[PDB]
Amino acid sequence: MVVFNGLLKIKICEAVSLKPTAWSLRDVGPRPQTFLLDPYIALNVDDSRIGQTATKQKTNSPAWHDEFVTDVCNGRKIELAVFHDAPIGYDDFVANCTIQFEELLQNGSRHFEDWIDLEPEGKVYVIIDLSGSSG
Ligand SMILES: [Mg+2]
Repeated sequence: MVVFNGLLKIKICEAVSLKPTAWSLRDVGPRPQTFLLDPYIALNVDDSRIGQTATKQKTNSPAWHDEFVTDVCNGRKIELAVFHDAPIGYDDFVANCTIQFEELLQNGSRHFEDWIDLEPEGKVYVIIDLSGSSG
């Protein structure tokens, strides 16, 4: 089990090697070119959206350095989901990663900082601090 009860502070610093999905690519060269996303990361705790970073224009290695602080009640996990900001309609899912509060609370806890692998591709650097208790 293991849940978190307290304040969660997370800084979504930057991502690298983001890969455009076939859908985001649907829109014809006509020359071998690299498609650049307009990415942002959505922060979800359990199944609730906490917020999202700003959208960066034309880059697959965005640097947001956006910080979020939220009160967590019986928190199970954090999900970071990268999206491509579409001009019209729903944004396109790009990649994601999930972090269980249980792994963050392992002896010592309170402060985590490192690169987290995104699925299918890429990685995001985050700084996570917890101020509460496990249970
Ligand atoms: Mg939008």
